[PDB]
Amino acid sequence: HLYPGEVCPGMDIRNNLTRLHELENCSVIEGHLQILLMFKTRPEDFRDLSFPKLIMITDYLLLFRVYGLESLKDLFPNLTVIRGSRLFFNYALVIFEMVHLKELGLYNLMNITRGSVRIEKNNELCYLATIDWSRILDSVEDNYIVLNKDDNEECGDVCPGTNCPATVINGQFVERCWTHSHCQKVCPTICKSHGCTAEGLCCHKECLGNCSEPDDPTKCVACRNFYLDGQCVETCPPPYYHFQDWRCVNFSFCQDLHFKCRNSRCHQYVIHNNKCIPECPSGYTMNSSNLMCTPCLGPCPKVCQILEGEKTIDSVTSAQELRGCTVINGSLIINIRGGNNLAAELEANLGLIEEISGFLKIRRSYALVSLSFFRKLHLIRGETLEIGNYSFYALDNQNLRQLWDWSKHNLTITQGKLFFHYNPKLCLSEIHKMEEVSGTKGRQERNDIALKTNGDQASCENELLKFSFIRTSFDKILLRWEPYWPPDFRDLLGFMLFYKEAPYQNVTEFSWTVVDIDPPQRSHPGWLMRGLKPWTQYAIFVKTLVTFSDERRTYGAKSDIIYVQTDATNPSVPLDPISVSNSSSQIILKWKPPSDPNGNITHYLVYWERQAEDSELFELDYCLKGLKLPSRCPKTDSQILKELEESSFRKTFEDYLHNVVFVPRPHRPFEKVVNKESLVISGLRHFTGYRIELQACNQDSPDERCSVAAYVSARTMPEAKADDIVGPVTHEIFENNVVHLMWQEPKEPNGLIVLYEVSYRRYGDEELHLCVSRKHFALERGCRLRGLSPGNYSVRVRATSLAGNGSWTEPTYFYVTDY
Amino acid sequence: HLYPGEVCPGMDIRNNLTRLHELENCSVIEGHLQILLMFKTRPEDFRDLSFPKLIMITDYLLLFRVYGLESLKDLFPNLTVIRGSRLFFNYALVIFEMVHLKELGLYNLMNITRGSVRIEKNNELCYLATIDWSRILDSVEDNYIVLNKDDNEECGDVCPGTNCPATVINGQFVERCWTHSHCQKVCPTICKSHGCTAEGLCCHKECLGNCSEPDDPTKCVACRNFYLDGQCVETCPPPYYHFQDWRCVNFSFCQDLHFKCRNSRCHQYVIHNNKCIPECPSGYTMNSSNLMCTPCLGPCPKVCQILEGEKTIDSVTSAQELRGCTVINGSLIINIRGGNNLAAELEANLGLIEEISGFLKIRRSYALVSLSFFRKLHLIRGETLEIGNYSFYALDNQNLRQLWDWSKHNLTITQGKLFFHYNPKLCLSEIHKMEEVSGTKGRQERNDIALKTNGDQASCENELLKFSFIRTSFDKILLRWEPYWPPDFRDLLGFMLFYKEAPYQNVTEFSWTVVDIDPPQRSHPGWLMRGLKPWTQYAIFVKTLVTFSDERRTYGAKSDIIYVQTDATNPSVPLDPISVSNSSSQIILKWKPPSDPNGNITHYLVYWERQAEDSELFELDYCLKGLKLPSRCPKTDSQILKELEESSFRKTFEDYLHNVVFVPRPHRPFEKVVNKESLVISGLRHFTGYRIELQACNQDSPDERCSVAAYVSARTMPEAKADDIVGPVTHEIFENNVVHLMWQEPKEPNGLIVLYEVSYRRYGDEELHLCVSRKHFALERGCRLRGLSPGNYSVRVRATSLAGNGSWTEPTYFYVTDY
Amino acid sequence: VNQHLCGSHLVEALYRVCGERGFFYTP
Amino acid sequence: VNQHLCGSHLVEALYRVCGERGFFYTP
Amino acid sequence: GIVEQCCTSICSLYQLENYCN
Amino acid sequence: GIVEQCCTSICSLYQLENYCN
Repeated sequence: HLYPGEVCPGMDIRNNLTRLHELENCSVIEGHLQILLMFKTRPEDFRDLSFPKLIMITDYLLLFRVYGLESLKDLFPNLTVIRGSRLFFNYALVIFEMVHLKELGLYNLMNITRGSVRIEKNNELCYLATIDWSRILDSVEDNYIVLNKDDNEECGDVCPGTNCPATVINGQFVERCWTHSHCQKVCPTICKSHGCTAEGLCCHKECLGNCSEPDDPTKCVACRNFYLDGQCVETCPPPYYHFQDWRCVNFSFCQDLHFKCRNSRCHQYVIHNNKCIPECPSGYTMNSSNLMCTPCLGPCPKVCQILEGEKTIDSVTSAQELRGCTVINGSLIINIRGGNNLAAELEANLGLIEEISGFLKIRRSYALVSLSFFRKLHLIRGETLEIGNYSFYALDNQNLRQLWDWSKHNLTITQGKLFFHYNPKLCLSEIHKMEEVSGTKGRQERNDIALKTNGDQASCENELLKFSFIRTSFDKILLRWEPYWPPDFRDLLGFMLFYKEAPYQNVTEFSWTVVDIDPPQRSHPGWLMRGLKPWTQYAIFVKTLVTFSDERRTYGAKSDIIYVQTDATNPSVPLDPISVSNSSSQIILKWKPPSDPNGNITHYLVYWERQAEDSELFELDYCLKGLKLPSRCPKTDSQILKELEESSFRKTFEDYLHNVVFVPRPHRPFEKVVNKESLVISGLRHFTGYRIELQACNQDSPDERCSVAAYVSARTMPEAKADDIVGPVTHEIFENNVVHLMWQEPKEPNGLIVLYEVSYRRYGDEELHLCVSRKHFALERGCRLRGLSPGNYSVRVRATSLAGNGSWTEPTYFYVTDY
Repeated sequence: HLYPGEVCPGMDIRNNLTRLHELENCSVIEGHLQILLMFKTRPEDFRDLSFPKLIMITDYLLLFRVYGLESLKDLFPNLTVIRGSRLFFNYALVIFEMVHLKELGLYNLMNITRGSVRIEKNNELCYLATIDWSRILDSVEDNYIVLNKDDNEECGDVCPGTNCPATVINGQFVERCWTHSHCQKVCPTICKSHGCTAEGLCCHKECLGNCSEPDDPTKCVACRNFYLDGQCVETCPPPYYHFQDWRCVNFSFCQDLHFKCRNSRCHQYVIHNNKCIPECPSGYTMNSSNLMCTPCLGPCPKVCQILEGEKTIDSVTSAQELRGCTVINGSLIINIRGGNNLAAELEANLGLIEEISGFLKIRRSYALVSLSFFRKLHLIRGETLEIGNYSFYALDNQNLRQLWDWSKHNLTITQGKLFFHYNPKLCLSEIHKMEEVSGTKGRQERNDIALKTNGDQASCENELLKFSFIRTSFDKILLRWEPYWPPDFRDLLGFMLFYKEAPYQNVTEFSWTVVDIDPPQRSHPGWLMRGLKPWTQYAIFVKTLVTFSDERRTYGAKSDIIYVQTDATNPSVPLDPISVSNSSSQIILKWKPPSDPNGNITHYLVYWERQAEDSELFELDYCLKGLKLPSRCPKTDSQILKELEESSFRKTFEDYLHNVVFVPRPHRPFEKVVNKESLVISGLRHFTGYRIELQACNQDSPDERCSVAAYVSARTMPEAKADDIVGPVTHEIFENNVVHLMWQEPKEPNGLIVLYEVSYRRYGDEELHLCVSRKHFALERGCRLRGLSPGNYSVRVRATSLAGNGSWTEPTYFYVTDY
Repeated sequence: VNQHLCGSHLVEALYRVCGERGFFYTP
Repeated sequence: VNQHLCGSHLVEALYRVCGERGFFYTP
Repeated sequence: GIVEQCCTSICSLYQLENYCN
Repeated sequence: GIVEQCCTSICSLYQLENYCN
């Protein structure tokens, strides 16, 4: 059921297992557990030790260089909850340099309430890709798991498949198992956080992780909100006060703790807002008799004496030590060398402070984007200043964009100078607004706020250029914008025009093809584009190019990004057009959509035409030998400085000349295809070639705008009996035993007829064959024979076409005179 | 002859021609001439005015906005020499905004002793490309001629060609003419600078520009060194003193000038070293009676009181005002916005100064490469400091590489702090050496000398990497070098390896293909290259990649550039191998060297083999119909910062963990070609196709290392009478008038014989032809005839081969029996 | 009219403001 | 031996100098 | 200089007479 | 911290005993 045993506040284990045995009689850890610095150990030393009583840890679990430990499935076989009340460098579970360790084996951990997990430098660790952290951590992107065996090598992972559930992580499913014999337990989505039983039923609402019997507060292993007398409750009822955000205690416990802290060396506990907390917040003071902090009749802030007067903030746990502070008796150095935005936690812990006795310094915060998390920061006294008498030292902030919201936020800097350097995404406008609002306008000297380093990678020209005339055509775009001139017009070096295709709308500022334009003379500047890709939406905006100036704020001019789409045109020829002759009168067409649609393909055009048979074949005697009838980029870095220097030299010479000179005295069948990539043509002559003219054409009613067609040759299949000769064979015998054979030709054969075969044989003799070609057939009206021996003969007739050889006719009997 | 008239010291003309009339009576200008600010003028106003007396101008000529002046050929038709004693912004001839001007017309100018010419903003000016400045200016690259009609347009240039000499400027010759009617006068190279006469003869040794009679000091229009009494003298003889570096005067003239300056408002002239100079140099003081400056018995420097205590040096003329100074009572701002190195003239004018009362500032000197021109600069008092208490303010020097030579040079800075920023080619080593030598080590605070801006474009890692094992292969190079480790070994991100082909030896430092290498683990790091082009020399050097550190010097490690050449290999197949047959036994071959020699081509191989005649032709009856016999790239800027940040984050977490954990308790015929791309084949049979196997092979004695051959076939020219049948034709007549004709075949024909033709005709009858094929000829041994009518017949025989039609034989007579 | 005058524009500005009297040059 | 100890090398250095007595941790 | 008065700073009609007769 | 003594500065054998029992 619920937690038995004592509470065993968090402890530390070092150099031997002798002090590790004190975890046997407790199930909940009210603190942080660290097992670390274990060198004189062996793998057999751990198999004899196991702690199944442990259930959940309030703060975190840290493992650092514990030799001989291979898996945690025996040490902590019932751990399920890591609350993360106090973290270890914004990490709730750290596994660092765990040599001789192969797998985690924490097969009962379900939810980590707060924090993240960092696992690093374990050359023998596997089963890291076989675990789903999304089911446990709210923010899975905050994990940092590198330098293991799963990336430097290819160690095998064997999740039992014959049962481990598979879950998609990026785009594919894979089984989730803690070890080779422990599938990762997964609950149904209806059981969002309360957990499921063995058969998968949602537990009680006040339940978390796992439960014995569903829908029962008293049959759970981890109370989600609070624990009290073996029962999980929404809040502690009276007279019980919330304690450590995880359990409810009476007044006696808090009183005993407070008295013991007073009567010893500390967390002198008090009571406020129905909770026993160590120190009550600003404006309250604990009474003598009772422990409740009555509000004070005056402005008493909660001071936080910073040791050494200079505290470095680099992690969630380091920022948490300032929780509830209002007056900071020292200086803050904000330095998060991260890569993930910790703004939420920073605003949760900080932001309740009002004044800083010393200075504020923000250095190398790669992840910071805005200092708005200082919600209630107003005064910076600057009694202790950074070296060089500085009260706000911002340096090398890679992604800092805004300091505050000056429309609402107020600030006050008493003493000390400003400092800004290498904030590439922070613009000078914000810095000057801060100078004006704070009241430190006349305090900074030259080079205190750098100009060539701040905002160099931010597009904040704060001056608008408006396009006055934009025109679009087939493949070129004509642009025009209003002229711009700095106070010294010779400073204008021209314009930069940036264009890039934009399939979607939201496009960033500042690929991105660069073209230069000469400045105008003294007729808007304008520019004409060359060779655009038709039917495409582009992004256009003009950025000025002007000489740098050291004396003051530099200059500025740029145009807001616009979107323009070039028109449509004729599409390309359809790709891969093929034809198959499935039937004797049917042809099927297949083709692909054009590679360059150049718009929207509204329809297709298919054209049909018959090609007459080759008259050359009709005029050949194919009975001769040889009758094999056919069977059918950027810009150099030095160059730009070169033209800058040349222009500056010209300006300098002009200025010198003016100084020296002036002195101040005192038809074919077809059809229309509608969104079909294939076609079937009917009503075609058998075994006849057809040429297919195929067009992809994207405009029908307002005239066709579409290019040339694809030409292919398709020949229909031949009829089976087209070459079969119809009509009885007629034989004629003259006085001199001269035989002439007559028959009716196949008037509609597969294409044409080249020759005929006549085979005449006497009864019992050998078969004699004869060929009659087209010219012979026309001249003799069939077959003519000379000098026949007496007897009974059988004559067989067949035809030859382009398809092949025709069937023979029924033999006919005839006999000649013997004289 | 020499100069007549007065001397007319330089004057200025403005707003009208009224004051221009005073130039009529003088031939030499001892000063500067400026014609400028002329608006109320017309072209007809100048044709009536001309000044042919003018010869040579000492200082310079300046023209600025003189409306209505189209050509100078009338104003100054005898100007020949511009001495350039005093310049106008390092220019000896300036033509600026000369509107309404078409051509220069200065057809008598020959030599400009000192200075350069700048012509700019003349929209109507031509004939600028038709002038050779090299014949006049020692340093032609110092000219700045832009913004004219010759580049913005294509105005025609007509130099009289029928006489203007042509001279090459870059790679081509073109006529040189001042105007449409004045060719540029050119002297022979023997006349280097003394000028030539009309027919081209060298003038006197001390002549300049032009002369009347050669080899005569008294017949020259411009004395090269000095002028005296119509004679050029190498030096002024006594009692004449050199004056203005161009003429010799007596003591009376200098005395009168000195007295007049004393007795008026100045150039109080003195005499020193046989010269009448305005002010004598340091350590000398003029006496009362005589004008010679006796040396002083004490250290008296020549002070130069700078007005406003801050003088800006930007040009030769601005620096010339400090000529001869030793103590500067002010501050110097060196600011040359140029593009050409003026170090020589700065060292000539400056460099004699010893101390500077105020500060030294060098800003935006794009052309400066070394501050060594301050030859004798030792002390910088810094009484007056640049804002921010600075005594040496170096900023934005684009090409400054060396400050001084600390092996010999000494320096002293009394007060004031240093400052360095944006000197990309100046390394921190020089700055720190200056700090140590000057004695200002403990005077500068943080950010006074920037680290991320100085030397960022200079390879001065000042740490050596040595390659330990380099191996070469076919197309791969294996590299190895000694390992390198900074004090914090985690700071090493790996190495950059840069390689590029080096046809020549001298290659710059810092194309240049970039490849990354993972750092070694803790077996030298090494790296293996992939796919090099054979027989090519490459440049290899390794540059480290280390994390930036603000606290100390950044870091340093790099290897010197080495040169390695990959081995040779087999060459490629020769390109375009073409065979031409020019004779019946000769075939010529033409080819080019292979596109990839892969070494040095030492020889070539050509192979011959005949193609056998088609036996299919030998087995065909070609007398049948159908006898048509054949007649024979980089890396993303964000990504690199990303892995930098990731590595820094890992290091920071490790450091935090270590801080928290530990606590401080208290065979076939062939031949060999030798360097020939063509050859002739000898001894070939007529009509014998030859497969030409051609090899380009670059190794003969140490085994052939060369690739496959090229295949091409050619057929020889036909013989003369190969098809002609030899041997008499013999006829045989049998009892039944059967004629058999026999003849001897052409045993050696053009390839082979396909058929024979026999033509027999009776006397007065028609000619009858007959064909005899190969098989018929073999079977019947010629021609056999059946059933001949009586009469006298003539039989002609011919042969058919692959060449075509053979010659007929001599007709033979025979007669058949009549019965 | 009060505006920044540089180079050529300064030249015609000087030509408009004066030119009936001529530009001054010290003797 | 006096040299810069960082990262793991610090860990092996501590394990070499001591480990017969154990690392210190405040109670 | 005149440029330091006109191109950088602002020039009124009054002081431009200093450059004219 | 210990790292600020050893990684940045130089640590002698004497003071590493402060981190051991």
